[PDB]
Amino acid sequence: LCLSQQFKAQGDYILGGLFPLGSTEEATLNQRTQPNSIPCNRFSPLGLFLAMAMKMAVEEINNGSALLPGLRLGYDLFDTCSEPVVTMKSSLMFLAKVGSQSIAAYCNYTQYQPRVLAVIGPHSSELALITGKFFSFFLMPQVSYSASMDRLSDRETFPSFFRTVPSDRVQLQAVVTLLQNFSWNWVAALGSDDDYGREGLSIFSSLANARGICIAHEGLVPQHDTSGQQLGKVLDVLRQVNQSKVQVVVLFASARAVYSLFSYSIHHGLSPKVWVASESWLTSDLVMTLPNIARVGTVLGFLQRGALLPEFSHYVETHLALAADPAFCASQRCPRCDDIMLQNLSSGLLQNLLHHQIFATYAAVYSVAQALHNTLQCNVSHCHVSEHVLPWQLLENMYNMSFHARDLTLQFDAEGNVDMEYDLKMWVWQSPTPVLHTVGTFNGTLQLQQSKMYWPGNQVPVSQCSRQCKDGQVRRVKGFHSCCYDCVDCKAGSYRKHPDDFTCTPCNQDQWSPEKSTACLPRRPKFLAWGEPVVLSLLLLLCLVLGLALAALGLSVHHWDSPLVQASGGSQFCFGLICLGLFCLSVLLFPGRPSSASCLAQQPMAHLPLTGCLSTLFLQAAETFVESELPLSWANWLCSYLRGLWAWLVVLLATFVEAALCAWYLIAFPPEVVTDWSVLPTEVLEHCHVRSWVSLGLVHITNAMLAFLCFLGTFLVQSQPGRYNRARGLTFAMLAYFITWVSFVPLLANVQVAYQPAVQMGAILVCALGILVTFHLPKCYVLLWLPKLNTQEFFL
Amino acid sequence: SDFYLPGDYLLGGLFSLHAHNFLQVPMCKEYEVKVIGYNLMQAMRFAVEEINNDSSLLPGVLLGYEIVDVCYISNNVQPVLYFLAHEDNLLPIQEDYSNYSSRVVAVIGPDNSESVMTVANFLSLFLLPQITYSAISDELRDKVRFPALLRTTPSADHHIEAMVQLMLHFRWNWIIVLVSNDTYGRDNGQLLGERVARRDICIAFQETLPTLQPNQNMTSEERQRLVTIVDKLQQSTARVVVVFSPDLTLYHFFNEVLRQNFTGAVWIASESWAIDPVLHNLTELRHLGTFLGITIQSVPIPGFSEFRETCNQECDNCLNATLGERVVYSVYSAVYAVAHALHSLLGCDKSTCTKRVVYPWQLLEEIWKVNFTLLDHQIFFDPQGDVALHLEIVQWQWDRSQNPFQSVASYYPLQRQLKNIQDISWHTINNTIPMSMCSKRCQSGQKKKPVGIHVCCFECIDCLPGTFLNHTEDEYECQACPNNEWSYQSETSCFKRQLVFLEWHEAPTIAVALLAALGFLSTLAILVIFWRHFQTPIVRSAGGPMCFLMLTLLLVAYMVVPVYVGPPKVSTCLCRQALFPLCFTICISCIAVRSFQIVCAFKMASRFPRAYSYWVRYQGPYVSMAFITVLKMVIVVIGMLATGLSPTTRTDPDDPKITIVSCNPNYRNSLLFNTSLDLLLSVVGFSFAYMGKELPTNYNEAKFITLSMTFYFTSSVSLCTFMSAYSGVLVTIVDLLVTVLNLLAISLGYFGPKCYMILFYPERNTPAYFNSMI
Repeated sequence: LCLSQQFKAQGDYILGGLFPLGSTEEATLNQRTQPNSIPCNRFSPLGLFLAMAMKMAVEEINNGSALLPGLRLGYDLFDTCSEPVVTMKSSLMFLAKVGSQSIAAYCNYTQYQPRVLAVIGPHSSELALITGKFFSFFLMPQVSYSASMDRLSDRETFPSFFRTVPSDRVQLQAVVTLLQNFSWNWVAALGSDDDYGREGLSIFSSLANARGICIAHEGLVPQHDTSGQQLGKVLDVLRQVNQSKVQVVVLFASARAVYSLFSYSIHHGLSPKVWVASESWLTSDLVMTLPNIARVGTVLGFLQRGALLPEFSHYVETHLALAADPAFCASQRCPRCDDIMLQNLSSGLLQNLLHHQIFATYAAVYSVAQALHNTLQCNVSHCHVSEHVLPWQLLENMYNMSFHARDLTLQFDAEGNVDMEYDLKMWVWQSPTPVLHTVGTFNGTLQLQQSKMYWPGNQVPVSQCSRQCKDGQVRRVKGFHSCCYDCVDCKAGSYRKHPDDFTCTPCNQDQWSPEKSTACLPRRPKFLAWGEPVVLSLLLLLCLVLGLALAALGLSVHHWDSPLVQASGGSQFCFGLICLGLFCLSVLLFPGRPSSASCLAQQPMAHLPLTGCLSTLFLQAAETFVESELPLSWANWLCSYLRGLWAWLVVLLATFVEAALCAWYLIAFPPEVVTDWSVLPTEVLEHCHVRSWVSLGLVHITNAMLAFLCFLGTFLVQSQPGRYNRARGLTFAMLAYFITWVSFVPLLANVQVAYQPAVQMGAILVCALGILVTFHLPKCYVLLWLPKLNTQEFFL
Repeated sequence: SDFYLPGDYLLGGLFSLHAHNFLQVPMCKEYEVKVIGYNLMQAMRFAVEEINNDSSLLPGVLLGYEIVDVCYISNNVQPVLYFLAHEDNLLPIQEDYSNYSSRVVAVIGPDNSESVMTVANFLSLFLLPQITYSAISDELRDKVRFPALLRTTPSADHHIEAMVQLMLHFRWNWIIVLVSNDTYGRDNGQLLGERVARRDICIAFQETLPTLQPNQNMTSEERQRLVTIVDKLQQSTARVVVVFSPDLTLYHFFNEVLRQNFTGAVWIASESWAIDPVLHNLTELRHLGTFLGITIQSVPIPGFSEFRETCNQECDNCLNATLGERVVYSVYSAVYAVAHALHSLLGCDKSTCTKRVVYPWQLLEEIWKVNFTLLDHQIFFDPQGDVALHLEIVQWQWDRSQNPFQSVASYYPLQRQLKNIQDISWHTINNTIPMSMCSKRCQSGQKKKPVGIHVCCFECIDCLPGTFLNHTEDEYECQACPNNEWSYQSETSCFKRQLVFLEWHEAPTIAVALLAALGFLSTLAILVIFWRHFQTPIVRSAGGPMCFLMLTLLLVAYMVVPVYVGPPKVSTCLCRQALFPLCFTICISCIAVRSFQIVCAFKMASRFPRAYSYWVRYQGPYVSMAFITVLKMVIVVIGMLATGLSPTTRTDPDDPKITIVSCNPNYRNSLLFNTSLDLLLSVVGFSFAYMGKELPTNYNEAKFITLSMTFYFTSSVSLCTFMSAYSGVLVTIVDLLVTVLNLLAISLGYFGPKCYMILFYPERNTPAYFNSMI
């Protein structure tokens, strides 16, 4: 077909054009050492579509009367080959003096006469930079349809560069507004390693920092998938996103880098994330090929709302059909186009989404034509043809204007951009292929249609960060900038001493602190002080039991001449009752502030009087036993021998053994007054510490053995009626003793620590009360209410 | 003017001697003069004149040049068109330039990286060789992208490596980065980011400085911006601060830092401001900290000190404005490189030169090739286009007897490491290296616990008992102790635990064994003395096979001590947990049924003769003994199968060395279960005998049942009391002691009185005495 021949047409004024028509294979891309020409040997449909769009625009402009009446606007095109060398060699021919093959190095622009009025610019940002810097010296206006990078905005270096697409800064302002709307204050930011991604990160980070959005991590993903280094790099990026606990990610990248990242992201199993895409890859004909996409998570991104051109596909097919006729040849820039048939340019390729860039090319041609229309001061159907315009004259008319595309109006702003507007489009996964849903629009502010949003589940996802700690918390900064904190609570036993933004301070030994505390509080000392409401009952019981003891003693002294008392043990009985009264009073060593004296004294001071008392009941049990269970022929001798001085001998011997064991306890296992700062939550414990409770048996074994021997001496005995039964009283007394001190151990082992002394006091009191109630009380009861029995015959 | 000299071959030269309505393009002269441009231009002129004087380098050939005062970004393009022209002003456009001959054969290119890339893209299609002297941008290494370009300087790669190796040498682990908004700052900050994490250093934070300028007044928002940055500096624990910025902008930043009363940092200065006089002269900087700077090493040109003292090729104020050592050698070596490459291209030897027309691409092909020694330094181009020149680190000094900047290290790019570091006079109290690290190092036996994102952030936590720290294996989790070892919490190693069990060396153990032996031999004597009097009424009424087998069982039960004592074995553990209790229990059950028979059986016979008629018919007492025995069998086995046949290990309550080996680890639980039934039998027999207290039918049996069961009951209650308040080693030996004491309770308290009557009251053996009870 004759395509390549259709890339030129004469006119009174001529427009230049650079398009990605051609390309060269990878084998060509070696380092270059000799100044030969590049072998352009491939074809693309995108370049031909854009060239056809320009051809359509100029054809329409020449058909109508609304622009440039009475003049024929011409055009001819070159291919960039996506190659700077070819691009420069091509663009030089725009500037070369018309009708000749050379360019002259005049020192300023006014001396040149270029052969084109304006240049419809290249596709990619790299060539946009390269050619804009070059053209600026000649002040020839250039209108790129695709180059969105923001560095091109600078009027100082690019005074003659214009474009019909928004700059990246507007898109990223939209993205920042989106993050700001959902309060997504904590995000990761990722860009591709090429200049587009690095500049994208530079723009987005500035905007986010300015609006207080905190970037958890910022980094670049590689463009290549060839070696283990790249796999490790993407694994490290995934690690960064995972450890930072991000949920929203901004990915401003070119498509191949995103494909490389996503393919490995699917593999490595990272949880779904919210990805804010970019127009540079949200088109995603490539990305749709992945084996899984639903596990990636939600994808959102702003997409341009340029106008549609229904006529364009019919135009393309019409001209392709015309280019089959050989008659035109009776009347290269790209040789490879001639090999292409209509089946290679199917309508399915035009239905790719490319409408944005096609319409941008159309609008670019209309912008140049309208600028010339203003420059020629046209009346309706009449130009001011008195002059021939040079480009630097058109430039001054280009800035202030407004121009109309097909049913749309535009203006070049103060720095050569256009004020276009956006759709917020999101992917939903229910269909076999992902469906783009419009869910909002941006025109300088975000007009979200929030009710239509198909989140996973039915609620907004979030990642956020705490901007300020509560007063009782310790800070710790995080983020790429130190823009935000995470909070530490002061655990009990620590306090917020300073704004030391890493760790809390432990509490002092003399003090305590609760949760969330700013400062500590001293801990009070604790012990069984006098007047404690439970100890008060013991202090009453002490008086009650001592009162019983003293009442019995007084009654015995009152009736001292009567048989009952001598039969009960006479002076031994009285002495034992006095010893029991003294035993009760040992309670008073325990309460109050502990001391080194009482801590050591308390146990002997308790058990010695009790030993003295119990010896007499043991002797009465011996009397009962010798009176009932031993042969008379030496029972009488023992009975008459043990009574009297030898009873005092037994008393002294028991006291001496008890005292010796008390000394052995005071040397081998002595207790101590211990202060504990840890065993209580808000207090300091003061208590008499015992090394181990099994060591306490030294002062017990004597009394326990005496009690057991008494019980064995009394339990089996029985007596005639009409006589006093000592056995019942002694039996109940020893039984009560054993019940008391069997209860003593498990209670002492299990009461809360601070109350332990109360158990010992209570044990002593209850033991003495039992002995009194069983052995003495019935005797005094009979003495008071029925003295008639008080006789030698009844009691002896 | 001096901007041009003729010759057989010409070099282009672009130097920034200086710095719109956009149609009003300004002339380069309309901006302030910059002295470094004069220095560099005079360096090129000196090099070319010297090469013309050296008859051995270009014999019979004169080098010329055309120099243009490019104003640092603006007014590009015009110089390259001026250079590329074929004749006068004209440049032809064509497909192939392999036969072309431009006005100049090589270009000594601009300084600013933006301008270098701008010029390189235009020269590339001709492959006219360009050499540049100060553009450190790392992107210039892409010779697919910039085939025509070479450099007489190391790139930003080696500067960043100098910084990183400085940090490694002094072990700075935790740094701050500040960058300008320029491409310079952002590029170098990302490159530092790529080098740092790779080697274990961590950046605390990075932030962009505002693009202030020193002459104008500062706006309120810019003021607050600087305040906000300095606040983050003052709050952080890091103190190494790396600054990638042009020099002119930092004056405001350091004025603010001074105003904020900041101090104590180490400032590492990049190439762009490491040697700035203006910043150095800021009077009060010396209080802030230590200033270190990476810069290319100075090489003195011998003759230069004397030599220095239609448009865009003229100047009016250069010298009087003057009235750069570290870059002059780069300019000098670039010119000498072109000269040597030309000498090779002409195939020349002393006085044999043939004066070809030379095409630039061949001169490039030769410029890749030169290798020679210049001024006692050897220069050749790496395939990536860089000449290897040394870098150095300079500390700023405010003593003006010496030079303002003092060298303290040198970096060799070919050996690629920093060498012969000298004394750096720090700001600290005694010149101790100023440390900055995120965290303190672990103490012995402490694990790490990561915090946040960065590797340097971690807590230190002690290992728990049963675990230990092994630096050879890990530090982020503890290693477990072997099953026979333990650890003292925070420790680097384990220690061996010790097993404990009863053995005969111990005083209480041998004492208990001797007590059991006394019981055994007394029981055997009782048995034999009963057998010797099988005919007596005593043995007829309270003897026979029941007592014979009771005594046999009891004396074999006395053999418990060799089974309790000594290292445990499974069969002996089963024996302890079932067999000894089992054979001991039935004897107590016999005492119980005898306590029934003595009194309660008669109560049954009188009150409930039907039940008594059944009881005598179905062998009541023997069946009862068997019944309770099988109940005991169930009770023992259901505990043993729930706790295991083998011996078990338990921890000592407060001694870490000891592990206690014993049967029945759920002691208290089984203790209660086993005694519950035995002590209920004890109580029922005890109460029955108490009811028939004085019954003398069986030779006053009730009294002795009472005594024996009293001993058993009190010993059992004492054991249950003791077990509520103790948990140590003595548990099992006290268990054994109580077992032996119960064996004694039975063997002596029940049988002994009968034997005492047999031995020492023999008249009671007569049937006459027995019949007195009837």
